[PDB]
Amino acid sequence: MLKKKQLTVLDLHPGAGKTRRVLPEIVREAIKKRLRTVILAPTRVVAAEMEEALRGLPVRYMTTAVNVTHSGTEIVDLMCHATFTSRLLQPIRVPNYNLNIMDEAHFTDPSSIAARGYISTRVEMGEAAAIFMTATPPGTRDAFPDSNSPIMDTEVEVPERAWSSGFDWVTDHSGKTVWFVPSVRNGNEIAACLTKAGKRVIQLSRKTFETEFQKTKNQEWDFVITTDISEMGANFKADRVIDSRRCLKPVILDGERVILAGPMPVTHASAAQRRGRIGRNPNKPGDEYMYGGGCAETDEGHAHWLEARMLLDNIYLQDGLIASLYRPEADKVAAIEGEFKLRTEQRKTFVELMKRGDLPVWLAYQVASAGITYTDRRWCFDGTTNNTIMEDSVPAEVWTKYGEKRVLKPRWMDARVCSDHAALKSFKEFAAGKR
Repeated sequence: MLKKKQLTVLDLHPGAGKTRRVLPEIVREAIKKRLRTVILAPTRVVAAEMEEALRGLPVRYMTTAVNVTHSGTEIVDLMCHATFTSRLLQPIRVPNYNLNIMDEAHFTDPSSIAARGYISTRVEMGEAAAIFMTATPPGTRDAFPDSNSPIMDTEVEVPERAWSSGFDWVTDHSGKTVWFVPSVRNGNEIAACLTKAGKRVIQLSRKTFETEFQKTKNQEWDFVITTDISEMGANFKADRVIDSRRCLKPVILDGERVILAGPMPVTHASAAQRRGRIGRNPNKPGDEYMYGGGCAETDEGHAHWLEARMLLDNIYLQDGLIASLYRPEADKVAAIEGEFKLRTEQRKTFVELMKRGDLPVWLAYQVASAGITYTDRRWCFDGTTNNTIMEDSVPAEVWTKYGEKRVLKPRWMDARVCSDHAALKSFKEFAAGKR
């Protein structure tokens, strides 16, 4: 695995020990061979788990999720996928790692796709080795991979709204269920219905995941209601997964706006990862997977792969060359390598709109490429009437940095800025000049 120009897909089934058994073997070998190594975790939660698996080995944890005093002599760095890509984009020196290990390498957030593209291009160049650890590489067509113990798979209608009857199997169960929903809002309704029926529910989503995931360890619970983020190595002591088999797909319409389409079917890889939360204990056969729809290749045309190209166009590789997407995921987008390359000052704007602004990649790009500076929020208010953002059926309003109350009507509409209450609160703060 460790030789230059190799990319290995470590595709052992979910729970086979890739993270806790195989990764520390790889790391010890890498250290013996004096390979400057990076290890990429999808989340802070996974980063902390890796610390436990790697404990005693000389690894520099480039994350505040781990409280360790470094020796200063580590040649192995560990950070999150997003942090890697972020550091590549910034005017900070990222070492040219000889060995690049991505855990949970199926993650489809734009920064993860971009990190795979950059890594795989370095490997293709003859410069580096890589290991992508995942049970479900791109284009997998098997939603029902092997597991540590047998799983009971049942196709069944799964509620996506509050229910009063007709789903007794949901609440009749006496164990612990992980339930995958397509969005925060849909999870909120299911969670409220379950709470009313006397169940203890924890909700997980990207913005809440570190904090809330701890509750699964510190409190007793009957259901975890989660979005797709729990496909990225989140482990639960559960005996059932309920899977709506649905997700939202960000779609760029006419090059001009982003909508959140669907819900629509998950990919096979997603379904396999959802299912793969259970069946993990070889002493507990008969964990249940209840699934409420089929799979489809909903990553085709999905905005994250175009956003990944926007990131990769703005990462230096060598002269004017630009990193390609990892080959098996490179047709998910119709894009021209280099089309989104920005000049130095617009690039800096683009970066800051993502990092400090917390704006979606696509929307950051629209603003930066328009020649707008990071603090100029006039665009949040000068869009067409149909870009009016609504809050409880009334136009959303903020006080501008000038002190004027205005309706939020962004020049470019990206549905991710108001996908839930939290998102809209954050965007309102942005529009107001508060970050």
